[PDB]
Amino acid sequence: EDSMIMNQSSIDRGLFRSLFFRSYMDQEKRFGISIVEEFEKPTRATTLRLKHGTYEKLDEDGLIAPGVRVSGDDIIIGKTTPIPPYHTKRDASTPLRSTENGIVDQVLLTTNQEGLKFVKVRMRTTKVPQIGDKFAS
Amino acid sequence: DPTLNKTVKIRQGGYKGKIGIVKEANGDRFRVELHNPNKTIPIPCSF
Amino acid sequence: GVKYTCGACAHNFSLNKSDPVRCKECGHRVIYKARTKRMIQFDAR
Amino acid sequence: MNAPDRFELFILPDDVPKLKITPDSRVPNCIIIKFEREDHTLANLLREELALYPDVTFVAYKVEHPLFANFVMRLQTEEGTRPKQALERACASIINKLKTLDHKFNEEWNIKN
Amino acid sequence: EPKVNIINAQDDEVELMLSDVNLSLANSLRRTMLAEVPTLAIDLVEIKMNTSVLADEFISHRLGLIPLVSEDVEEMKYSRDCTCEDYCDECSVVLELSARHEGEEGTTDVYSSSLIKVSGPGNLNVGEPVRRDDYDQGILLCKLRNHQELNIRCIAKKGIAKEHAKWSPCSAIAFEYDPHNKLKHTDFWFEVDAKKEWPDSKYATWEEPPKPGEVFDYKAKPNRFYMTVETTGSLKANQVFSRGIKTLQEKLANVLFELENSR
Amino acid sequence: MIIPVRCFSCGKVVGDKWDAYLRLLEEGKQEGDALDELKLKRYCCRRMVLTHVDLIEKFLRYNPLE
Amino acid sequence: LMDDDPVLFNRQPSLHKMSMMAHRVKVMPYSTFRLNLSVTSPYNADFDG
RNA sequence: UCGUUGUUUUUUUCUG
Ligand SMILES: [Mg+2]
Ligand SMILES: [Zn+2]
Ligand SMILES: [Zn+2]
Ligand SMILES: [Zn+2]
Repeated sequence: EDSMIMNQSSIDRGLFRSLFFRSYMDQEKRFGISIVEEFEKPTRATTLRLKHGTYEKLDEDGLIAPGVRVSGDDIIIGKTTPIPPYHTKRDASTPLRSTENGIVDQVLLTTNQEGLKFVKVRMRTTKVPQIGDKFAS
Repeated sequence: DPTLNKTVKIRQGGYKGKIGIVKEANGDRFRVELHNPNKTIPIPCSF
Repeated sequence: GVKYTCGACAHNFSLNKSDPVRCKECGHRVIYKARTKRMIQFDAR
Repeated sequence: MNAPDRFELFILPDDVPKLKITPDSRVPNCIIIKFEREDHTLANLLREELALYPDVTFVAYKVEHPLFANFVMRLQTEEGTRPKQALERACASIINKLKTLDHKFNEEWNIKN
Repeated sequence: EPKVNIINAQDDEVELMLSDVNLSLANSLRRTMLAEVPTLAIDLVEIKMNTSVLADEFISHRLGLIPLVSEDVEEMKYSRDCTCEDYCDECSVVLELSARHEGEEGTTDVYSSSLIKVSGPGNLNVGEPVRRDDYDQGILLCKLRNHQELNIRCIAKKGIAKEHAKWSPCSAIAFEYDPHNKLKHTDFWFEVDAKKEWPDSKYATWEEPPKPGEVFDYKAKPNRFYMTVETTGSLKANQVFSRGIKTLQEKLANVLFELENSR
Repeated sequence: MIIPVRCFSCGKVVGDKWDAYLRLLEEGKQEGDALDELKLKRYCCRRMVLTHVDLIEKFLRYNPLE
Repeated sequence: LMDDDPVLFNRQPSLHKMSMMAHRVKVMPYSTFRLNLSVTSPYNADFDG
């Protein structure tokens, strides 16, 4: 009933094996001339409502360096928004999708149209053909 | 246990000689994700 | 202390999170974080 | 994600024996062998040998499910011999056959080169 | 009783005739050769630095597949069960490669040859990547342009093809018997006739054709198999043959030991 | 993208044969002849040398980041 | 969810009451539900995705 | 020191 048996050794030799690229986009948001949003690693004491994941892979500058490994529920970007009135900072992180895993490949950092810091993260991983996949002649 | 989130290797078992990082350390059984595949595995604190 | 790289000149440098985000040598406006020093492994499978 | 490890196919875990034997009550002098970490490569070879013996009444096996690497072998010899004796006899005979084949092939290759 | 008759031999391949043995025996031999003949291949790649246009996993995979001279691998213990914390030099071999293109032009071609054994349980003849000839550069690993560098530190281990196809020493094992179908194990699909549409096997000469008036024989059994063997070069064909035989023998010995020890 | 290492189907090494295949091609020999001289009989392999598209050289044409 | 547990099982759209029955669970590896080829008929289902 | 929360609204191209 339109289901097909594929040689396992063909897979092991890399048959139909494929790459996979995912990009995450974020930027600083200016909530005021004196009030803006910053990229950085938050501290539990100085911030509230932190994500259940872990931030350890974050750098001191608020980003994650390429060539490191990531996984689901892993905070790849640390952004903190000032709380409108210490302990006046709230998270604005960009956790990786809980159902995806890969290796951080290339981080792009620049300024948006408005001069605010502008970031992009591209994770990559390989998708091994397996049971349940789809193929068609 | 303040010894979490530090890279750890394995010495005995089926995954001997593989790198990894502790994820959960409830006690007596560490779940360290493997860097080579996209999987996590448990292993006691002795290995 | 964080290493960086440009997209045209490709000359490394670093920032202290305070310098405006531009290339120090050719003034370009695009930069990438350089590869980390930690080790990478693969099953080669 | 839910893929089974490739090293689990042949490295038998300690808690489970390589081979498990059971009796078959429905008929006399019949046993059921539960193998582990094996496939047709061994089962078929053993079956072909055991079928040739005269004192073996019923020899059979089946790879229950390919996603699990093990097979079960049903063997019943006539009352004269207990099945286990026939099994070990077959194993020894096959080992001897293989040794003879190796000797002959070594000779042939040596003269060939 | 079993007989062998090698027809054409060579370092990488063998075309032999094996007769007077159960079809099960020959087929199990083929399977064991294809599957359970331990050899040595790369099993951990650490990229200390890469700048090529190829994903790290891509290069790791390509490395995994390169054939290694695994002649004495029989003498290397399984890293899984080796007692040493981490990997000793007796449960693993370490290969290192680092090639870099320089100059604004041209394109370097990192070849398998560039791999260089660093350690290994010497003087065991294992680890060196296989080469067709003296000058054969070997496999093509990657291409590098200006200002592109590659630094990897591979690892190899002894594993069976069951775990992964990279440990397979046999390329393709031909197999056949009764080229004239005298046993009638097959019925030949045909539009007009079975003979004038079906090409004959290349061994048709080696056996007499069935006579026209001959009657079917029902007690006849397959008796002659015409199996060819090839290897990647990681092991000599004859060594592969002997090693598969040894593996089958010792597995059966293990089974017998378990049976007797059940009591 | 780059010539494969082994023939998915069987396993015979083919990767190293790409350069020789090209070389034989430049001097006018038809593809069938080139494959024959390389001793590629089982078409399970021949399909690869015959029908590989080389893309890495296209990738190189981009000035590297570094 | 251990072996032998009874679990409902449905396919959308569920035209007629045979379009959803209760099966017995048997945990297996890999990431696809598996069925006996016969019981597709009522589900009007095929393994093409 | 357990605890521990993450948008709507449309439109779109898709799957059976
Ligand atoms: Mg359908
Ligand atoms: Zn620049
Ligand atoms: Zn060791
Ligand atoms: Zn092939």
